[PDB]
Amino acid sequence: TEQMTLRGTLKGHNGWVTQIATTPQFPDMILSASRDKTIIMWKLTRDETNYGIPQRALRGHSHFVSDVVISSDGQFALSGSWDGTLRLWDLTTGTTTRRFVGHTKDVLSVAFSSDNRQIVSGSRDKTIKLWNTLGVCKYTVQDESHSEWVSCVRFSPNSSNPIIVSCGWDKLVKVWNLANCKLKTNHIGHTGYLNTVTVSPDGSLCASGGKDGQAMLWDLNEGKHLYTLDGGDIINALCFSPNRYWLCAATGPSIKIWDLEGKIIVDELKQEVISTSSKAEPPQCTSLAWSADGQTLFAGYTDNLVRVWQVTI
Amino acid sequence: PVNYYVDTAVRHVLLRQGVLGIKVKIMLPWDPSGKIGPKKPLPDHVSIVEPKDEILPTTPISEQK
Repeated sequence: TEQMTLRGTLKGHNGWVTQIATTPQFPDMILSASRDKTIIMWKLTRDETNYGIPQRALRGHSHFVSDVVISSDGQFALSGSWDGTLRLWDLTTGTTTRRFVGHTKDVLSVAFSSDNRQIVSGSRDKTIKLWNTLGVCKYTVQDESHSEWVSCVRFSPNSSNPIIVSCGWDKLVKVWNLANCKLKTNHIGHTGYLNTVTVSPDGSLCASGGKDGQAMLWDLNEGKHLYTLDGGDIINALCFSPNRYWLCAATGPSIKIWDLEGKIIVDELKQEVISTSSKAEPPQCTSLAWSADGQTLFAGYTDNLVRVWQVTI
Repeated sequence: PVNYYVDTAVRHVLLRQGVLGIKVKIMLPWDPSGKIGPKKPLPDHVSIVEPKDEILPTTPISEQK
């Protein structure tokens, strides 16, 4: 079966990498966020000396940047921050065209709609919130929301079932109808708080995880539970492959992949030892992205680096 | 905190042998709203909210509206 190998590393940051984002429109470009308050745009290269260079940096947020996402045309990017404010960036000039305001705390995740005509966000303020791209808020979920911090929000990629999924510190996963503005279904099972939720590109399955170290699968349209996978110590991020039936997870200092035909671990990715006089000797992995080609993986870390892996035979 | 938790007065009284002094000081109770005392707490009085009503066991289930 297929096996990963280390390609190279990217060095231009002064705090933990918080997220990475990519598109099929520009395969020599990637974009990433950090606790150093700024978003970096990278020029990738196939040169033997170093795999990429910081090309531009976006500087307008006043605290940490928590989430970042790119428009399907590759012209614009959207981001949230621990300053409670949400911003839309023109990638050609490196300037914000609009600013979104109306949360009263601290913003943990954001997404674009699959048509890119609507925006959704989640926060420590306990409210999910919906926005028009002209910067005006359109609905607020209030009493039916999570009882604790809203950790993540995501869209289904398909057009024929317009719904969103979410996870929170009250250890529930919830599913919501877009046009009707209402809750559809709870899912219950996890013992710890939740860090992440994700959906397969065919629009069929969820995955979710957090402190309990378990990845649990769920149906989007059949409304029911599927099998549980033990990850290890903790789950920081999850993603499906774009062209294989694989789930991938970032788990403490290591990254891991499951082949879902026969439910088996393909490989686990680890770092060369730097001897350290304390517990948690290696730095942890914080975020993942597969390239639009499917053949290469980007991963971010608490040691201010992005590490790149290829597939091999 | 002395500027809002302590109430004070000073007075004189004249008796046949001369003046005596009186001084009075009172320390007020904290009153969140009701005007018996100040609404602002003392600077080193931290208080912790109690955890409630959790269930320890779980098993995976789904619940539609």
